[PDB]
Amino acid sequence: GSGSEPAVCEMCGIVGTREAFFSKTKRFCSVSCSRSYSSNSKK
Ligand SMILES: [Zn+2]
Repeated sequence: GSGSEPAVCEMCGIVGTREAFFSKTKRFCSVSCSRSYSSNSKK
């Protein structure tokens, strides 16, 4: 977590830089992907 760590989306797969991905969790490119992976799946 310094320069621009990559955060891959478990839902869509899209990968980006922490400062570009959802700061909330960072695991998903969007909050929807969070409520979706949670309300539609489990890990
Ligand atoms: Zn996504």
